[PDB]
Amino acid sequence: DIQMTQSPSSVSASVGDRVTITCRASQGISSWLGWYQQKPGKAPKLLIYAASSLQSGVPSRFSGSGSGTDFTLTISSLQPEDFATYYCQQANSFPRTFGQGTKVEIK
Amino acid sequence: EYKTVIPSPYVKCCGTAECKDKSLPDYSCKVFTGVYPFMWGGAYCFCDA
Amino acid sequence: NFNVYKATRPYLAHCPDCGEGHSCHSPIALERIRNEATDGTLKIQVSLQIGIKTDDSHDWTKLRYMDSHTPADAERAGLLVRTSAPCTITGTMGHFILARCPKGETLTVGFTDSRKISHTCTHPFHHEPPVIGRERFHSRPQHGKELPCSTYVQSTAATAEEIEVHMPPDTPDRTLMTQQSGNVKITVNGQTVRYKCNCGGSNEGLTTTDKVINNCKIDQCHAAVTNHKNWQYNSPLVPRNAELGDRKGKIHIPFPLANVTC
Amino acid sequence: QVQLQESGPGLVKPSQTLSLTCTVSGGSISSDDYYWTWIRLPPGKGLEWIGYIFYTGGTYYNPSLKSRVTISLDRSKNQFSLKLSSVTAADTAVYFCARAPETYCSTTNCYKGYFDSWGQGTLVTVSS
Amino acid sequence: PGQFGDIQSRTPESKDVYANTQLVLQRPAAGTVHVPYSQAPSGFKYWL
Repeated sequence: DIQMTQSPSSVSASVGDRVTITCRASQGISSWLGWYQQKPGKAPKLLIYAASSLQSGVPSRFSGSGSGTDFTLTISSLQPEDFATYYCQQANSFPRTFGQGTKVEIK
Repeated sequence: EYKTVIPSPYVKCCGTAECKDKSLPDYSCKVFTGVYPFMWGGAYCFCDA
Repeated sequence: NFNVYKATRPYLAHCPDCGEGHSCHSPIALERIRNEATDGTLKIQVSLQIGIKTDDSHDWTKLRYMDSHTPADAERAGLLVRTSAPCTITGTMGHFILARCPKGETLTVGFTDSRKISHTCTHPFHHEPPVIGRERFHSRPQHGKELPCSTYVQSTAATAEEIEVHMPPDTPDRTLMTQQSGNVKITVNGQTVRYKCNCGGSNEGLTTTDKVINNCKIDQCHAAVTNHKNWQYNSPLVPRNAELGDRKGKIHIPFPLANVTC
Repeated sequence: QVQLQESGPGLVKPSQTLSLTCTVSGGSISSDDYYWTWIRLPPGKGLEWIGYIFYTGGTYYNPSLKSRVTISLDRSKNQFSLKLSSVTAADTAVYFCARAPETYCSTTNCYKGYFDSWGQGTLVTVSS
Repeated sequence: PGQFGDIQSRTPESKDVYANTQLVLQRPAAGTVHVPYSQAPSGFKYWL
């Protein structure tokens, strides 16, 4: 099975700052990685697909990057509604698993 | 009277085979190309040439 | 004795005429026919084994044959041989049949399966027994003369003629793969399988459990079964598993010749 | 638009059967272009994928839990349900039912392999 | 190749055999596994 990890485990930043989270996989997954945002009391919601493109209807402030084994999630400017939990997930070879996640809090 | 002995054929896919000489009476060897054998469950080897 | 048959298995082979004028792959197939005796007795070789059950116990009323990936049992009462008119069966052991039959130009064999299905295979042949003496006759007379002659003996003793057994090759089977909406699935049913696909990634391995391949369509993969524990005769109708064969054992041919009078 | 809502009590006794029925709203499981998945999140742990099922009945599972987990189909009720036998005290967690599409893509860019729709979930209590 | 004396030996217990029959291998048919050949029939049977 493909082993996944995220960094950092926690995010603390003020309004308007840039937040970057990296996802590392133990096996090559090429372009198969996504990003999910989880609100308190709700299920994670996918916002980034194909590891570079952003979901339709999502504000343009969200973006993704990385290739091969390390992938980086980039948000242009932090907003009050962006303080949630974020995960990564691969889609290359079965079984498909999830990352450990990261919690974002107001600095 | 006499008897003839024929051992099983050797099928090699995606490659070329060869044979050596022997001292047995009336010995013969030959190599053919372009074969695509079948069995009861489907084709034998993946290569089509 | 039947101890020599403990580790062997039946097999499938090609037959030129399936009964309707087309070719088929059949569980009963013909090898060479020997007609060396001067009295007109024939010796036949087949691909099934007579007298032995699936657990290697002796039983005169049973025969075993090869189904898809597994042997099974059947009854002897359905075995028949004919060359135009029907023949008469005189003795059986393992792969071999001894019979007497009228003159003709064809030869057919058949039997009845475990699900009420019949099978047959036919070959061309020329049968004409030789003539002994200065007269041609059709049946045995009551008053006559005696002349030297030859025959086959109903004996199961060890003989000096032997045939060999080797390891089987890999067996392809298409039905293992299944298609489900964009990906290909593999079913095993408790065996070793060997697969190779030419799609992106060049995945190859040797699995024993179910697997799934992502974005790799059918018409691009292959499957076979590769873990075997029994030995098989090296028929000229089946391909060799390796460049140099690995000999494991041998079994003997019964029913030798002797001198008699007729 | 398809949305997922579930049914079934989140209270079960140990070593008994835990069942979670996830009902489809604004859709049908008769579709042949989607999977159906079950996922759990243990306390202090991320999302654990259990496997998936296909509308005909094709199944594949996670190796760890395959000895117990068994999925089924209910087309008339438009539901898919999970059954987990031999539950343990360590099985207390939050579950989610999710969906994903599958198709033959190329050029390494596609929506395939990502969960697009999610349920509401339940807080399963495995206690005497 | 087809008359009396194609196979010769010095005694029924000897191991040396001389043979002068014709044997040529031919091309296999499409879709089948087999070993076809061509050979002159036995001369001892003809004499009888």
